Amino acid sequence: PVNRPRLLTVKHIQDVSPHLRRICLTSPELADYPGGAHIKIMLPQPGQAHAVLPPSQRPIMRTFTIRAFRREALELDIDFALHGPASRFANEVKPGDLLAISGPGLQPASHYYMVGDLTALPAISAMAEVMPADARGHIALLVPYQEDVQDLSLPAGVTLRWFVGSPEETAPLVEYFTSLPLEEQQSYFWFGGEEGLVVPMRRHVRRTLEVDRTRVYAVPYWRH
Amino acid sequence: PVNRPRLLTVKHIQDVSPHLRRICLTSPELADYPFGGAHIKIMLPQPGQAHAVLPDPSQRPIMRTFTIRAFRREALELDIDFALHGDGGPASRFANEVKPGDLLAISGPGPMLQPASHYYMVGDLTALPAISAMAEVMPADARGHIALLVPYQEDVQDLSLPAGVTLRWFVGSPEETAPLVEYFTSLPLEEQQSYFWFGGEEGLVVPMRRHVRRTLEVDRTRVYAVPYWRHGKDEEAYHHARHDVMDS
Ligand SMILES: Cc1cc2nc3c(=O)[nH]c(=O)nc-3n(C[C@H](O)[C@H](O)[C@H](O)COP(=O)(O)OP(=O)(O)OC[C@H]3O[C@@H](n4cnc5c(N)ncnc54)[C@H](O)[C@@H]3O)c2cc1C
Ligand SMILES: Cc1cc2nc3c(=O)[nH]c(=O)nc-3n(C[C@H](O)[C@H](O)[C@H](O)COP(=O)(O)OP(=O)(O)OC[C@H]3O[C@@H](n4cnc5c(N)ncnc54)[C@H](O)[C@@H]3O)c2cc1C
Repeated sequence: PVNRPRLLTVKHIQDVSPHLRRICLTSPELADYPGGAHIKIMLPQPGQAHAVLPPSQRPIMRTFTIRAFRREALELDIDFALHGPASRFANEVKPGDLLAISGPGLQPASHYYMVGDLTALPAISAMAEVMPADARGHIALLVPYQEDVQDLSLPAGVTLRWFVGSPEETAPLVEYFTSLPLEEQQSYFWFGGEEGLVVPMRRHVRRTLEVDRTRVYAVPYWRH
Repeated sequence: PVNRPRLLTVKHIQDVSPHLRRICLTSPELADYPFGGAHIKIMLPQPGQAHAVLPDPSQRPIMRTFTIRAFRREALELDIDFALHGDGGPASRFANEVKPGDLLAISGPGPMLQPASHYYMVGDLTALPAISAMAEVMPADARGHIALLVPYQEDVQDLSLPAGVTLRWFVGSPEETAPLVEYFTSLPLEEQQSYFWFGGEEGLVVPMRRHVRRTLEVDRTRVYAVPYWRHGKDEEAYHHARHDVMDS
Protein backbone atom coordinates (compact mmCIF):
# COMPACT_ATOMS: atom_id res chain seq x y z
CA PRO A 1 0.00 0.00 0.00
CA VAL A 2 2.04 2.95 -1.33
CA ASN A 3 -0.63 5.63 -0.69
CA ARG A 4 -1.46 4.50 2.90
CA PRO A 5 -1.47 6.98 5.80
CA ARG A 6 1.93 7.29 7.53
CA LEU A 7 2.94 8.32 11.06
CA LEU A 8 5.95 10.66 10.82
CA THR A 9 8.18 12.36 13.36
CA VAL A 10 9.01 16.05 13.61
CA LYS A 11 12.74 16.24 12.92
CA HIS A 12 13.16 20.03 13.21
CA ILE A 13 11.14 23.24 13.02
CA GLN A 14 11.96 26.61 11.44
CA ASP A 15 10.17 29.96 11.03
CA VAL A 16 11.16 31.07 7.52
CA SER A 17 8.77 33.98 8.15
CA PRO A 18 7.04 35.37 11.26
CA HIS A 19 3.77 33.61 10.32
CA LEU A 20 5.21 30.77 8.20
CA ARG A 21 6.65 27.78 10.07
CA ARG A 22 8.47 25.00 8.20
CA ILE A 23 8.12 21.65 9.98
CA CYS A 24 10.38 18.88 8.72
CA LEU A 25 9.05 15.34 9.06
CA THR A 26 10.84 12.02 8.79
CA SER A 27 10.25 8.28 8.92
CA PRO A 28 11.71 5.18 7.29
CA GLU A 29 8.22 4.84 5.76
CA LEU A 30 8.97 7.77 3.43
CA ALA A 31 11.16 5.50 1.31
CA ASP A 32 8.22 4.32 -0.84
CA TYR A 33 6.21 7.53 -0.63
CA PRO A 34 4.64 8.32 -4.06
CA GLY A 35 6.25 19.05 -7.69
CA GLY A 36 3.95 20.51 -5.03
CA ALA A 37 1.05 18.13 -4.22
CA HIS A 38 -1.48 18.50 -1.41
CA ILE A 39 -1.97 16.05 1.44
CA LYS A 40 -4.34 15.74 4.34
CA ILE A 41 -2.67 15.95 7.74
CA MET A 42 -4.46 13.79 10.33
CA LEU A 43 -4.60 15.16 13.89
CA PRO A 44 -5.91 13.50 17.08
CA GLN A 45 -9.34 14.48 18.33
CA PRO A 46 -9.50 16.29 21.71
CA GLY A 47 -8.73 13.62 24.31
CA GLN A 48 -6.67 11.32 22.09
CA ALA A 49 -2.96 10.77 22.58
CA HIS A 50 -2.39 10.36 18.82
CA ALA A 51 -4.29 10.02 15.56
CA VAL A 52 -6.08 6.68 15.19
CA LEU A 53 -5.46 5.50 11.63
CA PRO A 54 -7.34 2.61 9.94
CA PRO A 55 -14.92 4.59 13.23
CA SER A 56 -15.86 7.38 15.60
CA GLN A 57 -12.15 7.59 16.58
CA ARG A 58 -11.17 8.88 13.13
CA PRO A 59 -8.78 11.86 13.17
CA ILE A 60 -9.49 15.49 12.30
CA MET A 61 -8.23 16.21 8.80
CA ARG A 62 -6.86 19.34 7.16
CA THR A 63 -5.48 19.87 3.66
CA PHE A 64 -1.90 21.15 3.31
CA THR A 65 0.89 21.49 0.74
CA ILE A 66 3.96 19.28 0.44
CA ARG A 67 6.52 22.09 0.47
CA ALA A 68 9.50 19.82 -0.33
CA PHE A 69 10.25 16.09 -0.38
CA ARG A 70 13.76 14.64 -0.14
CA ARG A 71 13.52 10.86 -0.49
CA GLU A 72 17.21 10.15 0.08
CA ALA A 73 17.22 12.10 3.35
CA LEU A 74 13.78 10.62 4.32
CA GLU A 75 12.44 14.17 4.79
CA LEU A 76 9.18 15.95 4.03
CA ASP A 77 8.59 19.70 4.63
CA ILE A 78 5.27 21.39 5.44
CA ASP A 79 4.83 25.14 5.88
CA PHE A 80 2.13 26.30 8.30
CA ALA A 81 0.46 29.68 7.82
CA LEU A 82 0.28 30.85 11.44
CA HIS A 83 -3.06 32.22 12.69
CA GLY A 84 -8.39 25.61 14.62
CA PRO A 85 -6.76 22.20 15.26
CA ALA A 86 -4.05 22.63 12.59
CA SER A 87 -3.04 26.03 14.02
CA ARG A 88 -2.77 24.64 17.54
CA PHE A 89 -0.61 21.80 16.24
CA ALA A 90 1.54 24.38 14.41
CA ASN A 91 1.89 26.55 17.53
CA GLU A 92 2.53 23.84 20.14
CA VAL A 93 4.81 21.82 17.80
CA LYS A 94 8.00 20.39 19.35
CA PRO A 95 10.56 18.01 17.86
CA GLY A 96 9.61 14.36 18.34
CA ASP A 97 5.88 14.96 17.95
CA LEU A 98 3.83 12.69 15.70
CA LEU A 99 1.90 13.82 12.65
CA ALA A 100 -0.08 11.45 10.48
CA ILE A 101 -0.29 12.28 6.76
CA SER A 102 -2.08 10.94 3.69
CA GLY A 103 -0.66 10.28 0.23
CA PRO A 104 -0.51 13.04 -2.32
CA GLY A 105 -3.45 14.09 -4.46
CA LEU A 106 2.73 23.46 -12.42
CA GLN A 107 1.93 23.34 -16.17
CA PRO A 108 4.36 24.27 -18.97
CA ALA A 109 3.45 27.67 -20.37
CA SER A 110 4.96 30.90 -21.60
CA HIS A 111 2.96 33.06 -19.16
CA TYR A 112 2.25 32.45 -15.48
CA TYR A 113 -0.30 34.53 -13.58
CA MET A 114 -0.58 33.69 -9.90
CA VAL A 115 -2.34 35.16 -6.85
CA GLY A 116 -2.23 33.87 -3.30
CA ASP A 117 -2.18 34.55 0.46
CA LEU A 118 0.05 32.92 3.09
CA THR A 119 -1.78 29.60 2.73
CA ALA A 120 -0.82 29.57 -0.98
CA LEU A 121 2.78 30.72 -0.55
CA PRO A 122 4.20 27.18 -0.11
CA ALA A 123 2.44 26.00 -3.28
CA ILE A 124 3.81 29.04 -5.13
CA SER A 125 7.33 28.60 -3.75
CA ALA A 126 7.41 24.92 -4.68
CA MET A 127 6.17 25.80 -8.18
CA ALA A 128 8.79 28.55 -8.47
CA GLU A 129 11.57 26.05 -7.77
CA VAL A 130 10.75 24.16 -11.01
CA MET A 131 9.44 27.15 -13.07
CA PRO A 132 10.98 27.43 -16.55
CA ALA A 133 13.84 29.98 -16.42
CA ASP A 134 12.31 31.85 -19.41
CA ALA A 135 8.86 32.09 -17.79
CA ARG A 136 6.94 35.34 -18.04
CA GLY A 137 4.06 36.78 -16.06
CA HIS A 138 2.95 38.14 -12.71
CA ILE A 139 2.64 36.98 -9.10
CA ALA A 140 0.49 38.88 -6.55
CA LEU A 141 0.59 37.95 -2.85
CA LEU A 142 -1.71 39.24 -0.07
CA VAL A 143 -0.05 38.81 3.33
CA PRO A 144 -1.58 39.86 6.70
CA TYR A 145 1.60 41.61 7.89
CA GLN A 146 4.38 43.60 6.26
CA GLU A 147 6.84 41.46 8.20
CA ASP A 148 5.75 38.33 6.30
CA VAL A 149 7.02 39.85 3.06
CA GLN A 150 9.80 37.41 2.19
CA ASP A 151 12.16 36.49 -0.61
CA LEU A 152 11.06 34.18 -3.41
CA SER A 153 13.58 33.55 -6.17
CA LEU A 154 11.77 33.86 -9.52
CA PRO A 155 12.55 33.65 -13.23
CA ALA A 156 13.89 36.96 -14.57
CA GLY A 157 10.71 37.77 -16.50
CA VAL A 158 8.14 37.06 -13.78
CA THR A 159 6.96 40.05 -11.73
CA LEU A 160 6.32 39.84 -7.96
CA ARG A 161 4.32 42.41 -5.99
CA TRP A 162 3.24 42.14 -2.34
CA PHE A 163 0.00 43.44 -0.80
CA VAL A 164 -0.16 43.87 2.99
CA GLY A 165 -3.73 43.88 4.32
CA SER A 166 -6.33 41.78 6.07
CA PRO A 167 -8.21 38.99 4.25
CA GLU A 168 -11.10 41.42 3.75
CA GLU A 169 -9.03 44.09 1.92
CA THR A 170 -9.06 42.16 -1.36
CA ALA A 171 -9.07 45.45 -3.18
CA PRO A 172 -5.64 46.94 -4.02
CA LEU A 173 -4.45 43.51 -5.25
CA VAL A 174 -7.60 42.59 -7.13
CA GLU A 175 -7.70 45.99 -8.84
CA TYR A 176 -4.04 45.72 -9.83
CA PHE A 177 -4.39 42.19 -11.21
CA THR A 178 -7.55 43.06 -13.14
CA SER A 179 -5.63 46.02 -14.59
CA LEU A 180 -2.67 44.03 -15.96
CA PRO A 181 -2.56 42.76 -19.57
CA LEU A 182 -2.93 38.99 -19.65
CA GLU A 183 -2.10 36.49 -22.36
CA GLU A 184 -4.78 33.89 -23.05
CA GLN A 185 -2.57 31.69 -25.25
CA GLN A 186 0.22 29.55 -23.80
CA SER A 187 -0.45 30.70 -20.24
CA TYR A 188 -1.29 29.31 -16.81
CA PHE A 189 -3.52 31.00 -14.24
CA TRP A 190 -3.05 29.88 -10.65
CA PHE A 191 -5.35 31.30 -7.97
CA GLY A 192 -5.18 29.92 -4.47
CA GLY A 193 -5.81 30.78 -0.89
CA GLU A 194 -8.61 32.77 0.67
CA GLU A 195 -12.27 32.83 -0.42
CA GLY A 196 -12.21 36.43 -1.71
CA LEU A 197 -9.22 36.02 -4.03
CA VAL A 198 -9.82 32.82 -5.98
CA VAL A 199 -13.36 33.64 -7.12
CA PRO A 200 -12.97 37.35 -8.09
CA MET A 201 -9.99 36.38 -10.27
CA ARG A 202 -11.76 33.29 -11.66
CA ARG A 203 -14.74 35.26 -12.93
CA HIS A 204 -12.28 37.94 -14.11
CA VAL A 205 -10.58 35.33 -16.31
CA ARG A 206 -13.82 33.79 -17.73
CA ARG A 207 -15.20 37.27 -18.35
CA THR A 208 -12.34 39.14 -20.05
CA LEU A 209 -10.69 36.16 -21.75
CA GLU A 210 -11.24 32.81 -23.43
CA VAL A 211 -8.97 30.24 -21.73
CA ASP A 212 -9.69 26.54 -21.31
CA ARG A 213 -10.65 24.26 -18.41
CA THR A 214 -7.12 22.99 -18.06
CA ARG A 215 -5.22 26.28 -17.75
CA VAL A 216 -7.18 27.85 -14.87
CA TYR A 217 -6.38 26.53 -11.39
CA ALA A 218 -8.70 28.46 -9.08
CA VAL A 219 -8.98 26.60 -5.77
CA PRO A 220 -10.02 28.48 -2.58
CA TYR A 221 -7.81 27.18 0.19
CA TRP A 222 -10.23 28.33 2.91
CA ARG A 223 -13.22 30.59 3.64
CA HIS A 224 -12.97 33.57 6.02
CA PRO B 1 -5.64 -2.79 -9.62
CA VAL B 2 -3.94 0.62 -9.76
CA ASN B 3 -1.24 -0.74 -12.10
CA ARG B 4 -3.58 -2.64 -14.44
CA PRO B 5 -2.99 -2.18 -18.17
CA ARG B 6 -5.19 0.59 -19.55
CA LEU B 7 -6.48 1.12 -23.07
CA LEU B 8 -6.17 4.79 -24.01
CA THR B 9 -7.41 6.75 -27.00
CA VAL B 10 -5.41 9.28 -28.98
CA LYS B 11 -6.76 12.78 -28.28
CA HIS B 12 -4.37 14.77 -30.48
CA ILE B 13 -1.01 14.59 -32.21
CA GLN B 14 1.71 17.18 -32.61
CA ASP B 15 5.09 17.34 -34.31
CA VAL B 16 7.41 19.19 -31.93
CA SER B 17 10.09 18.63 -34.55
CA PRO B 18 9.95 16.78 -37.89
CA HIS B 19 11.12 13.46 -36.34
CA LEU B 20 9.63 13.76 -32.85
CA ARG B 21 5.88 13.25 -32.61
CA ARG B 22 4.03 13.99 -29.35
CA ILE B 23 0.95 11.78 -29.10
CA CYS B 24 -1.46 12.74 -26.34
CA LEU B 25 -3.53 9.89 -24.97
CA THR B 26 -6.59 10.07 -22.77
CA SER B 27 -8.94 7.80 -20.81
CA PRO B 28 -11.09 8.08 -17.68
CA GLU B 29 -8.95 5.14 -16.52
CA LEU B 30 -6.10 7.68 -16.08
CA ALA B 31 -7.70 9.18 -12.95
CA ASP B 32 -6.00 6.74 -10.56
CA TYR B 33 -2.84 6.35 -12.66
CA PRO B 34 0.30 6.73 -10.47
CA PHE B 35 2.37 9.93 -10.59
CA GLY B 36 10.03 13.12 -14.06
CA GLY B 37 9.31 10.84 -17.01
CA ALA B 38 9.01 7.19 -16.12
CA HIS B 39 9.17 4.15 -18.41
CA ILE B 40 6.14 2.23 -19.58
CA LYS B 41 5.46 -0.72 -21.82
CA ILE B 42 3.09 -0.01 -24.70
CA MET B 43 1.24 -3.06 -25.97
CA LEU B 44 0.67 -3.24 -29.68
CA PRO B 45 -1.26 -5.87 -31.64
CA GLN B 46 0.57 -8.73 -33.30
CA PRO B 47 0.55 -9.04 -37.11
CA GLY B 48 -2.58 -11.14 -37.01
CA GLN B 49 -4.55 -8.91 -34.61
CA ALA B 50 -6.77 -5.90 -35.20
CA HIS B 51 -6.02 -4.56 -31.71
CA ALA B 52 -4.02 -5.45 -28.62
CA VAL B 53 -5.43 -8.17 -26.36
CA LEU B 54 -5.05 -7.06 -22.79
CA PRO B 55 -4.17 -9.51 -19.95
CA ASP B 56 -4.22 -17.55 -23.67
CA PRO B 57 -0.56 -16.65 -24.39
CA SER B 58 -1.15 -16.82 -28.17
CA GLN B 59 -2.81 -13.42 -27.76
CA ARG B 60 0.02 -11.66 -25.90
CA PRO B 61 0.69 -8.24 -27.47
CA ILE B 62 4.03 -7.06 -28.79
CA MET B 63 5.70 -4.82 -26.22
CA ARG B 64 7.83 -1.72 -26.64
CA THR B 65 9.38 0.47 -23.95
CA PHE B 66 8.59 4.19 -24.01
CA THR B 67 8.83 7.21 -21.76
CA ILE B 68 5.90 9.05 -20.20
CA ARG B 69 6.83 12.53 -21.52
CA ALA B 70 4.16 14.31 -19.43
CA PHE B 71 1.08 13.36 -17.41
CA ARG B 72 -1.85 15.67 -16.50
CA ARG B 73 -4.13 13.85 -14.06
CA GLU B 74 -6.87 16.51 -14.00
CA ALA B 75 -7.08 16.59 -17.80
CA LEU B 76 -6.86 12.77 -17.93
CA GLU B 77 -4.02 13.14 -20.45
CA LEU B 78 -0.73 11.29 -20.94
CA ASP B 79 1.95 12.32 -23.50
CA ILE B 80 4.30 9.94 -25.27
CA ASP B 81 6.93 11.29 -27.72
CA PHE B 82 7.85 9.00 -30.66
CA ALA B 83 11.22 9.27 -32.45
CA LEU B 84 10.00 8.93 -36.07
CA HIS B 85 11.97 6.65 -38.42
CA GLY B 86 11.44 4.47 -41.46
CA ASP B 87 13.09 1.16 -40.54
CA GLY B 88 9.71 -0.41 -39.64
CA GLY B 89 8.38 -2.10 -36.51
CA PRO B 90 5.01 -2.00 -34.72
CA ALA B 91 5.63 1.17 -32.69
CA SER B 92 6.89 3.02 -35.78
CA ARG B 93 3.70 1.99 -37.57
CA PHE B 94 1.52 3.17 -34.74
CA ALA B 95 3.33 6.54 -34.65
CA ASN B 96 3.32 7.04 -38.45
CA GLU B 97 -0.32 6.12 -39.02
CA VAL B 98 -1.57 7.70 -35.81
CA LYS B 99 -4.95 9.43 -35.97
CA PRO B 100 -7.09 10.86 -33.21
CA GLY B 101 -9.25 7.97 -32.06
CA ASP B 102 -6.52 5.32 -32.35
CA LEU B 103 -6.09 2.96 -29.40
CA LEU B 104 -2.96 2.15 -27.40
CA ALA B 105 -2.65 -0.18 -24.42
CA ILE B 106 -0.13 0.86 -21.78
CA SER B 107 1.29 -0.69 -18.61
CA GLY B 108 2.05 1.11 -15.37
CA PRO B 109 5.29 2.97 -14.71
CA GLY B 110 8.64 1.49 -13.74
CA PRO B 111 12.79 8.39 -9.48
CA MET B 112 14.25 9.29 -12.92
CA LEU B 113 15.95 12.58 -12.05
CA GLN B 114 18.12 11.83 -9.01
CA PRO B 115 19.11 14.57 -6.52
CA ALA B 116 22.58 15.89 -7.34
CA SER B 117 24.44 19.11 -7.89
CA HIS B 118 26.05 18.06 -11.20
CA TYR B 119 24.24 16.32 -14.08
CA TYR B 120 25.89 14.71 -17.11
CA MET B 121 23.45 13.36 -19.66
CA VAL B 122 23.80 11.91 -23.19
CA GLY B 123 21.15 10.63 -25.56
CA ASP B 124 19.51 10.68 -28.97
CA LEU B 125 15.92 11.38 -30.04
CA THR B 126 14.74 8.21 -28.27
CA ALA B 127 16.14 9.66 -25.01
CA LEU B 128 15.10 13.28 -25.63
CA PRO B 129 11.62 12.86 -24.07
CA ALA B 130 13.14 11.52 -20.81
CA ILE B 131 15.86 14.19 -20.76
CA SER B 132 13.22 16.90 -21.44
CA ALA B 133 10.99 15.57 -18.67
CA MET B 134 13.95 15.47 -16.26
CA ALA B 135 15.25 18.91 -17.29
CA GLU B 136 12.06 20.70 -16.52
CA VAL B 137 12.18 19.64 -12.84
CA MET B 138 15.89 20.34 -12.22
CA PRO B 139 16.63 23.07 -9.64
CA ALA B 140 17.69 26.44 -10.99
CA ASP B 141 21.21 26.02 -9.54
CA ALA B 142 21.80 22.53 -11.00
CA ARG B 143 24.95 22.25 -13.11
CA GLY B 144 26.34 19.95 -15.72
CA HIS B 145 26.48 19.13 -19.40
CA ILE B 146 24.05 17.54 -21.84
CA ALA B 147 24.95 16.33 -25.35
CA LEU B 148 22.38 15.04 -27.86
CA LEU B 149 22.83 13.16 -31.18
CA VAL B 150 19.98 13.84 -33.68
CA PRO B 151 19.75 12.59 -37.32
CA TYR B 152 18.89 15.98 -38.87
CA GLN B 153 19.44 19.67 -38.14
CA GLU B 154 15.67 20.35 -38.04
CA ASP B 155 15.24 18.09 -34.98
CA VAL B 156 17.37 20.38 -32.81
CA GLN B 157 14.86 22.09 -30.56
CA ASP B 158 14.69 24.39 -27.59
CA LEU B 159 15.11 22.75 -24.21
CA SER B 160 15.16 25.45 -21.56
CA LEU B 161 17.65 24.29 -18.90
CA PRO B 162 19.10 25.76 -15.68
CA ALA B 163 21.67 28.37 -16.66
CA GLY B 164 24.44 26.16 -15.28
CA VAL B 165 23.63 23.20 -17.57
CA THR B 166 25.42 23.13 -20.91
CA LEU B 167 23.46 21.87 -23.94
CA ARG B 168 25.31 20.74 -27.10
CA TRP B 169 23.65 19.27 -30.21
CA PHE B 170 25.40 16.93 -32.64
CA VAL B 171 23.84 16.22 -36.03
CA GLY B 172 24.64 12.82 -37.50
CA SER B 173 23.60 9.26 -38.11
CA PRO B 174 23.70 6.67 -35.27
CA GLU B 175 26.99 5.42 -36.73
CA GLU B 176 28.61 8.83 -36.34
CA THR B 177 29.08 8.93 -32.56
CA ALA B 178 32.77 9.83 -32.41
CA PRO B 179 32.38 13.67 -32.42
CA LEU B 180 29.90 13.54 -29.51
CA VAL B 181 32.04 11.03 -27.58
CA GLU B 182 35.26 12.95 -28.10
CA TYR B 183 33.52 16.14 -26.94
CA PHE B 184 31.96 14.62 -23.83
CA THR B 185 35.13 12.84 -22.80
CA SER B 186 37.01 16.18 -23.08
CA LEU B 187 34.80 17.74 -20.36
CA PRO B 188 35.95 17.80 -16.73
CA LEU B 189 33.51 15.75 -14.66
CA GLU B 190 32.70 15.93 -10.98
CA GLU B 191 32.82 12.52 -9.34
CA GLN B 192 31.17 13.65 -6.10
CA GLN B 193 27.52 14.69 -5.76
CA SER B 194 26.80 13.97 -9.41
CA TYR B 195 24.40 11.92 -11.51
CA PHE B 196 25.32 10.44 -14.90
CA TRP B 197 22.47 9.58 -17.26
CA PHE B 198 23.22 7.75 -20.54
CA GLY B 199 20.30 6.63 -22.71
CA GLY B 200 19.43 6.26 -26.36
CA GLU B 201 21.26 4.11 -28.92
CA GLU B 202 23.80 1.54 -27.71
CA GLY B 203 26.81 3.29 -29.33
CA LEU B 204 26.31 6.29 -27.05
CA VAL B 205 25.50 4.54 -23.76
CA VAL B 206 28.34 2.04 -23.75
CA PRO B 207 31.37 4.24 -24.56
CA MET B 208 30.17 6.84 -22.04
CA ARG B 209 29.64 4.34 -19.23
CA ARG B 210 33.08 2.96 -19.86
CA HIS B 211 34.64 6.42 -19.84
CA VAL B 212 33.04 7.03 -16.44
CA ARG B 213 34.31 3.67 -15.21
CA ARG B 214 37.88 4.36 -16.37
CA THR B 215 38.61 8.00 -15.52
CA LEU B 216 36.57 8.36 -12.30
CA GLU B 217 35.07 6.32 -9.48
CA VAL B 218 31.31 6.79 -9.26
CA ASP B 219 29.04 4.36 -7.50
CA ARG B 220 26.67 2.36 -9.70
CA THR B 221 23.66 4.01 -8.07
CA ARG B 222 24.68 7.41 -9.51
CA VAL B 223 25.11 6.20 -13.10
CA TYR B 224 22.13 5.45 -15.34
CA ALA B 225 23.28 3.58 -18.49
CA VAL B 226 20.39 2.02 -20.39
CA PRO B 227 20.64 1.49 -24.17
CA TYR B 228 17.23 2.38 -25.56
CA TRP B 229 17.82 0.56 -28.89
CA ARG B 230 20.55 -0.69 -31.21
CA HIS B 231 21.07 0.42 -34.82
CA GLY B 232 19.93 -2.37 -37.16
CA LYS B 233 18.23 -4.57 -34.55
CA ASP B 234 14.56 -4.72 -33.73
CA GLU B 235 13.44 -5.02 -30.10
CA GLU B 236 12.90 -8.77 -30.56
CA ALA B 237 16.54 -9.36 -31.43
CA TYR B 238 17.77 -6.85 -28.87
CA HIS B 239 15.77 -7.52 -25.71
CA HIS B 240 18.21 -9.91 -24.09
CA ALA B 241 21.31 -8.22 -25.47
CA ARG B 242 20.05 -5.09 -23.68
CA HIS B 243 19.61 -7.04 -20.47
CA ASP B 244 23.19 -8.31 -20.80
CA VAL B 245 24.47 -4.76 -21.40
CA MET B 246 22.70 -3.41 -18.30
CA ASP B 247 23.78 -6.25 -15.98
CA SER B 248 27.40 -5.89 -17.26
C1 LIG C 1 -4.99 22.32 -1.50
C2 LIG C 1 -4.75 23.15 -0.27
C3 LIG C 1 -3.46 23.29 0.23
C4 LIG C 1 -3.21 24.04 1.39
N1 LIG C 1 -1.90 24.18 1.85
C5 LIG C 1 -1.70 24.89 2.94
C6 LIG C 1 -0.34 25.03 3.44
O1 LIG C 1 0.68 24.53 2.96
N2 LIG C 1 -0.25 25.81 4.57
C7 LIG C 1 -1.29 26.42 5.23
O2 LIG C 1 -1.05 27.08 6.24
N3 LIG C 1 -2.56 26.27 4.76
C8 LIG C 1 -2.74 25.55 3.67
N4 LIG C 1 -4.02 25.41 3.19
C9 LIG C 1 -5.12 26.06 3.91
C10 LIG C 1 -5.58 25.28 5.14
O3 LIG C 1 -6.61 24.35 4.79
C11 LIG C 1 -6.10 26.27 6.18
O4 LIG C 1 -4.99 26.91 6.81
C12 LIG C 1 -6.98 25.63 7.25
O5 LIG C 1 -8.33 26.06 7.05
C13 LIG C 1 -6.48 25.98 8.64
O6 LIG C 1 -6.67 24.86 9.52
P1 LIG C 1 -7.15 25.08 11.01
O7 LIG C 1 -7.52 23.67 11.47
O8 LIG C 1 -6.09 25.89 11.71
O9 LIG C 1 -8.51 25.98 10.86
P2 LIG C 1 -10.04 25.59 10.69
O10 LIG C 1 -10.56 25.02 12.03
O11 LIG C 1 -10.24 24.71 9.51
O12 LIG C 1 -10.73 26.97 10.43
C14 LIG C 1 -11.22 27.78 11.52
C15 LIG C 1 -11.23 29.24 11.12
O13 LIG C 1 -9.89 29.76 11.07
C16 LIG C 1 -9.99 31.03 10.45
N5 LIG C 1 -8.69 31.40 9.89
C17 LIG C 1 -7.98 32.54 10.15
N6 LIG C 1 -6.84 32.64 9.51
C18 LIG C 1 -6.79 31.47 8.76
C19 LIG C 1 -5.83 30.96 7.86
N7 LIG C 1 -4.70 31.59 7.55
N8 LIG C 1 -6.09 29.76 7.29
C20 LIG C 1 -7.23 29.13 7.59
N9 LIG C 1 -8.20 29.51 8.43
C21 LIG C 1 -7.92 30.69 8.98
C22 LIG C 1 -11.16 30.95 9.45
O14 LIG C 1 -12.09 32.01 9.66
C23 LIG C 1 -11.79 29.58 9.74
O15 LIG C 1 -13.21 29.62 9.76
C24 LIG C 1 -4.29 24.65 2.04
C25 LIG C 1 -5.58 24.49 1.56
C26 LIG C 1 -5.83 23.74 0.41
C27 LIG C 1 -7.24 23.60 -0.09
C1 LIG D 1 13.64 2.89 -20.93
C2 LIG D 1 13.43 3.19 -22.39
C3 LIG D 1 12.66 4.29 -22.76
C4 LIG D 1 12.43 4.58 -24.10
N1 LIG D 1 11.68 5.69 -24.41
C5 LIG D 1 11.48 5.97 -25.69
C6 LIG D 1 10.70 7.15 -26.02
O1 LIG D 1 10.18 7.93 -25.21
N2 LIG D 1 10.55 7.35 -27.37
C7 LIG D 1 11.07 6.56 -28.38
O2 LIG D 1 10.85 6.88 -29.55
N3 LIG D 1 11.82 5.46 -28.06
C8 LIG D 1 12.01 5.19 -26.78
N4 LIG D 1 12.74 4.07 -26.44
C9 LIG D 1 13.31 3.24 -27.52
C10 LIG D 1 12.28 2.41 -28.30
O3 LIG D 1 11.77 1.33 -27.51
C11 LIG D 1 12.95 1.87 -29.56
O4 LIG D 1 13.13 2.95 -30.47
C12 LIG D 1 12.18 0.75 -30.26
O5 LIG D 1 13.11 -0.04 -31.01
C13 LIG D 1 11.08 1.30 -31.14
O6 LIG D 1 10.28 0.20 -31.63
P1 LIG D 1 9.82 0.14 -33.14
O7 LIG D 1 8.71 -0.91 -33.19
O8 LIG D 1 9.47 1.45 -33.68
O9 LIG D 1 11.11 -0.44 -33.89
P2 LIG D 1 11.63 -1.94 -33.85
O10 LIG D 1 10.56 -2.86 -34.35
O11 LIG D 1 12.14 -2.22 -32.42
O12 LIG D 1 12.98 -1.94 -34.74
C14 LIG D 1 12.95 -1.84 -36.18
C15 LIG D 1 14.25 -1.31 -36.75
O13 LIG D 1 14.31 0.12 -36.61
C16 LIG D 1 15.42 0.50 -35.80
N5 LIG D 1 14.93 1.50 -34.88
C17 LIG D 1 14.16 1.29 -33.76
N6 LIG D 1 13.83 2.39 -33.13
C18 LIG D 1 14.41 3.40 -33.89
C19 LIG D 1 14.43 4.80 -33.76
N7 LIG D 1 13.79 5.45 -32.79
N8 LIG D 1 15.11 5.51 -34.69
C20 LIG D 1 15.73 4.85 -35.67
N9 LIG D 1 15.78 3.53 -35.91
C21 LIG D 1 15.09 2.86 -34.98
C22 LIG D 1 15.90 -0.76 -35.10
O14 LIG D 1 17.29 -0.64 -34.81
C23 LIG D 1 15.55 -1.84 -36.14
O15 LIG D 1 16.55 -1.97 -37.14
C24 LIG D 1 12.96 3.74 -25.09
C25 LIG D 1 13.71 2.63 -24.73
C26 LIG D 1 13.96 2.34 -23.39
C27 LIG D 1 14.76 1.12 -23.03
